[PDB]
Amino acid sequence: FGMQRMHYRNGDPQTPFQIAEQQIQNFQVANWLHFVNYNQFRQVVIDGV
Amino acid sequence: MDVLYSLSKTLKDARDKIVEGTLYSNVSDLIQQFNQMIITMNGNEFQTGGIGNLPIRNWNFNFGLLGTTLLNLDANYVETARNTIDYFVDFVDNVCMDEMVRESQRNGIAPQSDSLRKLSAIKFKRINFDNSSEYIENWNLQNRRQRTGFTFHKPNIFPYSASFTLNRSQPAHDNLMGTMWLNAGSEIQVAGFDYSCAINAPANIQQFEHIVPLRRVLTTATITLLPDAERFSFPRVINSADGATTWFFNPVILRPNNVEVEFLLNGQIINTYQARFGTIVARNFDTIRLSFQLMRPPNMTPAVAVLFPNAQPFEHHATVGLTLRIESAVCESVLADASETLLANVTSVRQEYAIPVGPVFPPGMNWTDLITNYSPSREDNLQRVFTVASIRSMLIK
Amino acid sequence: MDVLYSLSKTLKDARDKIVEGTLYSNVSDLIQQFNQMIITMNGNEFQTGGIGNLPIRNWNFNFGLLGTTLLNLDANYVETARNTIDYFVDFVDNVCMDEMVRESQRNGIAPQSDSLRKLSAIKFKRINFDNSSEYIENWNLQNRRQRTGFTFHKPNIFPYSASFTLNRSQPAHDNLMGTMWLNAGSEIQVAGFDYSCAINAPANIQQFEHIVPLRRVLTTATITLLPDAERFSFPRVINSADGATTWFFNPVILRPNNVEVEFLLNGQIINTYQARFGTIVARNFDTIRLSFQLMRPPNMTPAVAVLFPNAQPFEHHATVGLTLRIESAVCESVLADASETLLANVTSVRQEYAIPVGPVFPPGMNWTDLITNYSPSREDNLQRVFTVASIRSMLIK
Amino acid sequence: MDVLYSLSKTLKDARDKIVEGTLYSNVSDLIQQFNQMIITMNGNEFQTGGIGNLPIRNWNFNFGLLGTTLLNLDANYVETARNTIDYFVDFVDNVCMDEMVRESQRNGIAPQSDSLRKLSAIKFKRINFDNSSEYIENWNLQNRRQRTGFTFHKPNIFPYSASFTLNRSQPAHDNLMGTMWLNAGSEIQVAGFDYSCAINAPANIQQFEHIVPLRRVLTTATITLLPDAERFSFPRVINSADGATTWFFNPVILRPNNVEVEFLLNGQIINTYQARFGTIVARNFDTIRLSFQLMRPPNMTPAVAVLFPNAQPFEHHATVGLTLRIESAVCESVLADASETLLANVTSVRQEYAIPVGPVFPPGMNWTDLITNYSPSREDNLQRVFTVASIRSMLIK
Ligand SMILES: [Zn+2]
Repeated sequence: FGMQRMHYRNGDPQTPFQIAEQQIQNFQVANWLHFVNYNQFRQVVIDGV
Repeated sequence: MDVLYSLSKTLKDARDKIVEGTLYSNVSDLIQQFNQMIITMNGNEFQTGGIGNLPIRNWNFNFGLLGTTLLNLDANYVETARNTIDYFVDFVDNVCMDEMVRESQRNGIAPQSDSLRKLSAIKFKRINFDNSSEYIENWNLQNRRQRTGFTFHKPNIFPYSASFTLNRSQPAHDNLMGTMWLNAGSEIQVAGFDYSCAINAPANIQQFEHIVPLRRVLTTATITLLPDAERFSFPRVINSADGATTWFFNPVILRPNNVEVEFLLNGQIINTYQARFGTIVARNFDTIRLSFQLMRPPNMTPAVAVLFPNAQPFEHHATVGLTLRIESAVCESVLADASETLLANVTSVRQEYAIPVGPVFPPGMNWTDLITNYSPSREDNLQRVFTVASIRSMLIK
Repeated sequence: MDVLYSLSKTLKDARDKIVEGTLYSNVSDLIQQFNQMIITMNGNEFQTGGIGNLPIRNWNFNFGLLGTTLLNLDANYVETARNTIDYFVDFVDNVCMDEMVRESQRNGIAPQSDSLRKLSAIKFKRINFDNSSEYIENWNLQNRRQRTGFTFHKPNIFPYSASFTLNRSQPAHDNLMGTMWLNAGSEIQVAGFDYSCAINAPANIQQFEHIVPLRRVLTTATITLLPDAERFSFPRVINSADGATTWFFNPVILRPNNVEVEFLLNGQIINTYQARFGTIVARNFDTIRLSFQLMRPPNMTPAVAVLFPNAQPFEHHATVGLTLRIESAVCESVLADASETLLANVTSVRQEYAIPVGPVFPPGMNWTDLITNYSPSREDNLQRVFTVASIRSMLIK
Repeated sequence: MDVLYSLSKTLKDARDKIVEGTLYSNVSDLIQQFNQMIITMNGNEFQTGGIGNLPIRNWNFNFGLLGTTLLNLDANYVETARNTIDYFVDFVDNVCMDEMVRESQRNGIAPQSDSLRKLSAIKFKRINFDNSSEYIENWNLQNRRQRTGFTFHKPNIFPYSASFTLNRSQPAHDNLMGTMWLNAGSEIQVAGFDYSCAINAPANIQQFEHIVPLRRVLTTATITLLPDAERFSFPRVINSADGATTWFFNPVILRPNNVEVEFLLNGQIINTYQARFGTIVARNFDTIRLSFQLMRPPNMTPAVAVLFPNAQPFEHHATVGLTLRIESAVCESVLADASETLLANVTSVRQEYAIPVGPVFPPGMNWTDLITNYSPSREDNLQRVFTVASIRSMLIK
């Protein structure tokens, strides 16, 4: 999208995916970026464990 | 109580903020609170109702968390959110109707229903959210004993008291003297009458006085003070003090000479107003003293001089009135007024489910009998039930 | 409609939150929504106006995004934000004036202007934001057919109807009997009069009755019920029923014996009040039935006994009144009241641009003729135009 | 002024949002603003009070930043937050009481206290936060000279003016003609009377007229227009114009024939209403012209024909009234009304500390004398002091 190189400071509380989710105008690319941003496990208890 | 307001505030915001197509950053801080709420409320069972015709309902919470992975909220997320929100809204509706219906003489500020006594633990303390409404702010400030203020538009501080007083009377009831008044809602209409029009009073001046004690101390009150009380200005027949006979009252209206309106706090004159009408202000008071007087007009045209003879038959009776209407006032205790509907919600819940008369509140929730004897235990019960009514009025429209 | 409220909510917040010197974390979630709004609205053209004297304006959106790189917002960012906000505020002002001016008999709840029909697509659905105001909440709840409630302070539920009824009359008009009333705004003032003062009625008691049907079902209403209706308590001359002759009315006021105020819903007595004045509550009703009666006083002083002879010439006519004032009420349909200014905004837009009378609304937006015949199509049009008026009242002061 | 609202908005939110057990993401954007506030306010000293009995207090700010990282806010964080918030709330309370008490004839819109003149620097500009209340929004819009609107419920636009006018009079005072009126709060009650009941007027019609000029231009006003002014409908004795003698007024009430209510802006008829009562609307006006007329009834029953002879002794005087009550209106300038308590707060602060009468405001803050001569310098002072009163009413209940 012809954007800046994004000088990204080491120690930013947000990962580069987590600000590419808000800098980018497209839906599709940014929708997949937001799946990756807050992708995590479900903490489940099946069969005691 | 704090967690009940927190449940209702999150459910209100999650009906408002979680909509179809909205951006995730608009709701990114609400979904975390709603997930904390789901995590806290799972595994717990509740039981609401059981008094009057309010039915016993059992509540079991087994819900999955909401997703945190969308960029724009699609309709799947909105529909599963609407399901979880509708179940929690039904739960908090029945908890609020279970709490407004109960009362206690011993300590009314404590929760009385089983569900709100169960929610008052520290296990449920992580539900807690912002406390931004006026009633929950004054709840949290009076839970630490600080000064509060409820802002009322036309507060119902006066009990209904329509009566009179005869300073001069006889069984003929043809030469009377004294005051009449109507105290209703936020309005005092007073009228002192003399049948002789001060024809034998010293200096042709008859002094009237009307002292209204309040039940709670009002603060920063805007008050419309007008002369010429309109209700006591037309002819009427009135029963006597013992209710035996009736007497006739045919008023002609003089203007009130030498109006002195004093606003007493603990017997000390805080504000005073001498012959000033229109809008007045009273900064701190719990007693209103109206001191107006009737002066016989020394110059009268022949149309006026036939009204007031020196002899006994007075077919036209001199009458002097005032009107005092509290438009808005800040009171530390809870009241009812013309703006909120909280008393209406409390009475609607207590009358819909056919609730027996308990130890504290008057039968039928008579506000006149509730503000006539406004005890501090009844004050605590009224504040608690009004706070729960405000919570339910946030959720249930 | 949802996206129009969303545009106005973001423009209101971006006038409020985006100020000079404020921290970026205070506005970090608003700038993303405003950038989503700019990204959605670019490339689209709109056309507002074209009815009456409302001018046709063409709208083209070509704006750059706002910066997301400041720590404290400096005045450059505030000035470019104020430019973009002023253009969008002018756009939404003209869209709201284009929508409040139009109406349809067929389906009034649908958008009528071309701009709001264009905004009702899913391309514009990502504009959407929180729906927190009362009118957009009730819009979204009635778009899914759930229960709503608008809280009104003194609602204009009664059409203006000042008239009377003669239960006993003759062309001499010297021995009359019947009721008179004033239904205006939220206030009913009724007064039954008898010229004979029940001198030939059975048990010296004349029964009066006054039934007021409502147009929409009010819920949880606080009502000030006072005796002694003040307007019908002074002498007046009144035209007859056919308007031919006039008759004289010289009232003296008795108190209302045996007041029974009933609140009917579908003919069933929901609430009843027997000889209780002051503030009352009516939880659910659409008909108000006032049943007061005039009783001749059995004991009268000589000042009273000369008023009511047994013979024909009655120079003093017995009159008994009540006053019923709905202070606040929750109604499912839209109304007008003394608190909001939405009807005033609708009439100001329709009168400023010289708009022809359409098929639904009365000529000149007569609220008396609008609440006299309050059809459901007119209800849908009124709710839609009041919602758009609330949106414009958020943006335009 | 902007930073004072910002201090109060953060302290209000930090009493609301920072509670025990709440999630950190709910308060993650507020703690950064509160830390920016602490960082800005450290090292600075202030001095409040020094006029009247308002005591001189010195303020020194040396606080540690809220940087501890929590997931759920525990009670340690809540207690240290409550300490810092209570000190800042006491500071902003005394700054607001120092600003509402002062005034200037030269430029009243500027800050007058030393503390608010010190807060008006760009060092304190990073305190700034959202400006969402109505008074600070209209402050920021009038600081850039754009259109504003304050929405009032029953505005006190009319000064108290109870008087009359005798178009036909003589020292006998037995054949009088003219108007009487009461302008009070938001209510005009006018009544034109003729003693002859137009028995010698041309076509038995007497034209009355009553023109009320306003001080500020009201916009989009809902107005209840009723006939039959209730206050001027009972018999009374009234002093003359020079106050020498008194004259008697025994009214019987005809209905108002040919009511024409016109709403004038700069002499141009904006809205007009011909014989329409109930709720009316007036979109833009600063003069209200009521033109009603008394018509003698051509057909009268024998009970009416004895009231109005052709000769001189008129014991029953024809009287025709109207009532006009502005329920709600949008005004560009500040006013007082029955909804807010800001004038009550200003008068309470000025009367509590025994403040001398300055150059601008009337002695004792007489609102009748303030709206009688409502100069633009007094308008600027009143708007500034009402804005500071709104800020203190956010913090102090
Ligand atoms: Zn009101």
